[PDB]
Amino acid sequence: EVQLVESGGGLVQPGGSLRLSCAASGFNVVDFSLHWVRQAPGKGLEWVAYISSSSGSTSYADSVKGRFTISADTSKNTAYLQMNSLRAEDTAVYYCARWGYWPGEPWWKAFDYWGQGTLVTVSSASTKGPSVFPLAPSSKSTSGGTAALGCLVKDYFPEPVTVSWNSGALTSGVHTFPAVLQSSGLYSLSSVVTVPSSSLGTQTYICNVNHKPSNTKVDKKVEPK
Amino acid sequence: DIQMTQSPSSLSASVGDRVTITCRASQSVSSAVAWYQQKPGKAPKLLIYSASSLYSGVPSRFSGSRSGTDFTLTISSLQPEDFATYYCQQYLYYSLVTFGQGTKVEIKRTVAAPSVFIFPPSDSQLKSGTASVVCLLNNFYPREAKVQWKVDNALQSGNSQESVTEQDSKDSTYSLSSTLTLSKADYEKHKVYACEVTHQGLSSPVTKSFNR
Amino acid sequence: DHLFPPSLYIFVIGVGLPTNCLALWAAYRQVQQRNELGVYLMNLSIANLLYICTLPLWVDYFLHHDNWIHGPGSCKLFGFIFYTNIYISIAFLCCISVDRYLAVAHPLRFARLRRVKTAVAVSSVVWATELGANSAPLFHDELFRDRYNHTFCFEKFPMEGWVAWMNLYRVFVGFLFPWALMLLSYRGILRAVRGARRQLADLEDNWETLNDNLKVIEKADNAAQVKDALTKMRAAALDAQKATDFRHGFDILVGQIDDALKLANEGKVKEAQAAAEQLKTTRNAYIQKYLERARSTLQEKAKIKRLALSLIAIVLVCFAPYHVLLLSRSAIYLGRPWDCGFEERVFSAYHSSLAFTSLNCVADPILYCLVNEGAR
Amino acid sequence: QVQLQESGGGLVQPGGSLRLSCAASGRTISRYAMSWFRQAPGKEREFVAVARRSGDGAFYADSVQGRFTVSRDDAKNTVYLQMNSLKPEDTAVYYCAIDSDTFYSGSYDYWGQGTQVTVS
Ligand SMILES: CCc1nn2c(C)cc(C)nc2c1Cc1ccc(-c2nnc(C3CCNCC3)o2)cc1
Repeated sequence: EVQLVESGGGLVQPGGSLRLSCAASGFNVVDFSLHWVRQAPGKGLEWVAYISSSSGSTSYADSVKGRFTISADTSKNTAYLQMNSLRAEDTAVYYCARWGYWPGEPWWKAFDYWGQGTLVTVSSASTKGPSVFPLAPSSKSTSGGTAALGCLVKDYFPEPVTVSWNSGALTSGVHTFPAVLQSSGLYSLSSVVTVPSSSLGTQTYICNVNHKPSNTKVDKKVEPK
Repeated sequence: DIQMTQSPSSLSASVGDRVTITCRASQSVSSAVAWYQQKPGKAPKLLIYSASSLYSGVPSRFSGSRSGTDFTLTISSLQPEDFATYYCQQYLYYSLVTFGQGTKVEIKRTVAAPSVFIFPPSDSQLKSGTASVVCLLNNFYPREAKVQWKVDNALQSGNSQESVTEQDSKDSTYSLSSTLTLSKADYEKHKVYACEVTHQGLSSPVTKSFNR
Repeated sequence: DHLFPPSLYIFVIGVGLPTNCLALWAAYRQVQQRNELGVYLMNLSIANLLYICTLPLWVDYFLHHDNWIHGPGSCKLFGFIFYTNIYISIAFLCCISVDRYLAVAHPLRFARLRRVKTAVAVSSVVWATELGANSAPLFHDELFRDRYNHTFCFEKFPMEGWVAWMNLYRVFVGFLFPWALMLLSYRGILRAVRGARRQLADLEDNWETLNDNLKVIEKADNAAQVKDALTKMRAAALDAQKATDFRHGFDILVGQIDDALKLANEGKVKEAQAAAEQLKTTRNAYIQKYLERARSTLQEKAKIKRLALSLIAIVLVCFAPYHVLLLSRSAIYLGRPWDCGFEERVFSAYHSSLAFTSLNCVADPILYCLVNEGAR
Repeated sequence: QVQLQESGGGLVQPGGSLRLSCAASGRTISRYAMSWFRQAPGKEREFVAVARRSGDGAFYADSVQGRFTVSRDDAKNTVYLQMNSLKPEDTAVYYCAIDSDTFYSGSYDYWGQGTQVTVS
């Protein structure tokens, strides 16, 4: 089957430039029209731009006029989209669509084929490592039932951080929350473990975290105070 | 441009149920409405084209109808793999393409009240500043809770962020967090800290508080 | 009451003679002009003339004589024609109605049913079957002497014998079947025609939308109006195509609308207007033909609707009272015969009903004018 | 604008049923949610069933699952509870409360007077 691969870029600075490339396989761009669709983080879908290599007509959306340019190269069978004057509202996942011509059925099928997705991050931050702080259990309150602990993670710019407990041996009652883009950049994450009260003073718990783009690997203990 | 509006923003249904979703146009388009399905971290997949016409490869339980600026999607039975997001789009002409808002389908079960925990700031953050205090809600259904922090019997605005886990596969429950981060001066200035939660499963709101 | 039969049968032996022959000649013009109603009209006219020609002897005896002045066994030969006349009349009206409903509703099934030889065969089968049905009392003169009096044949007030079931079967099968058949036919015709009107409504609306948008774009002060109107042109054109070689014209029209859309989109004004002028020729040389065809097609179905309704009305007015009274008399006899007061009251009523139902003769020619005219 | 009233109460022996009806005249019943509560031999209020807006659905608890049914019945602004099976453990004083927030946060403002049901 035909497939659309999106090979673009990531992590441009504000006001920077970028260029995406929507390679197509199987079909010929001279027979179809290529569009662009982008999805914001946890939001809906939007339309970006449109080209017709055969006719030459090109159309743009309101927010991307004068800053984006689309050119389909017949020899390379690849569309393009040049990005200029990028702001932080363009941080999204960009898809490349595929739509037929008017004679007959092809027009009535719509976006029958999409790509995979490319991620663009417009930020003015830099590489950083996390800082881990403990969440001490409460001796006075939440006593007699089940007690909970935790391991805080703060101030990391690159998104992926992985948290595990007891060197990946305890996997009952662990909740890890999504990262949140706080003001002045960077992110934050938290985790929690729930265990019976009588087991607090018998077995210790260690939270193991590590940052790949910075090589931090900081460990802290959550022993009760 | 032509707008498109989807009626149910969320939907709590069980297996074997029947579900209907409606999307409404704005300028009396022809049979030019298509329905998609997107799962977490994936491209949307086409389901119906031309108002109501099944795609080449798709399970036959999905259906659609047109009644004039009124489009409906129906499922006879919700198999466990049919829990995802759905969209509506109109494609009258190349430059005139608009999407819907999106509808999410989830699981239904018995109400469970949240369990509330608190955690005082650790020594290290108190040393280097920007103290953090965390209130946690554990294992509650449905996803309707409100956290309002309270210091010295006074409510706060700002300096609070939240995040909620997806339904856990074991029992279809949630979890929520709210971190109150403040500078050292105002944190050591005040004395009392307390947390407040609200849910449909509780009779009177419950509170957890700690002292310096 | 010696006034009702003389006068009414005078009218039937009068106005009947010259209308029926003219109807004969007219639907003969029809049968030579490749049509299927003319054969049924031939059969109807033949039966009509036969019965009206049987009438004068009857209109002779009653006016001055009171005891049957011809042979006592001669009146036996003058009830068979009456029964055959009435029931061939109902049969042929029913046949015309069902055939016309089949033609208007399902043309595919109407195929091979429009052949004239099929109609001739159906008419011959109907004639033979009715002859077989009416050959019941001619064979047995004892059955004639059952209920016909010694003279002045007026049936018998002692209705003793299998008559109570003969006449019940007559009022059930002979009246109640074709009435319901033609009722169903009329209902189907009405439903089809109403659907056709509903279908033409939106096509007319779509044409109105296209013309109004063309008028708007004819001026097109700026470039926003051009696109704004061309969007509604596109929607209306797609809807009009959905409603229905004319599809080729709609394809061309949509293509040229898209051409104008693009030309106005690049940032010009005049080229969109040039495309708009180009649109006119394909607008008024492709779709207007099918539009006119549909407009003309609706009226024939309207004609068929009113023909079916008239047929139902005639079959009601002509025959209902007599068959109803026959059913009542049979039902009264089937119970307790000690109450002869019912028969005392309904004697003249039932004679009046059976003499009244003779106007198929005078109403059958008049239905020909609701189809191709000329006989009257 | 407190208008909540309860129509029910009886000494039904095991099995049987006892229909309950909350009647209100606040006229805003067609905008937010209802809730049912019960007080058991253990001195504590417990949640029974909740009915949200039309099409939003009704949610039950772990002591009424498949035995209690809540119906909106917006015709006369009366919300209904049907109790199909009753046991000695179901003896409880029943109360009727309204949901304030339109997004179902659950801050219960107005309440009811209560009715006693001495089943079994
Ligand atoms: C069989 C029914 C019938 N056949 N028929 C035909 C074939 C042609 C015409 C024109 N009319 C008729 C009738 C009607 C019909 C109407 C009145 C009578 C009737 N009853 N008592 C009388 C008196 C009795 C005293 N002496 C004079 C007559 O006459 C009978 C019959």
